[PDB]
Amino acid sequence: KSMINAYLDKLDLETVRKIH
Repeated sequence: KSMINAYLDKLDLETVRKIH
């Protein structure tokens, strides 16, 4: 988890939680 950890953090936080 060098490059993959940081990529998926912002992918899921913004798909299902951008406004709320």
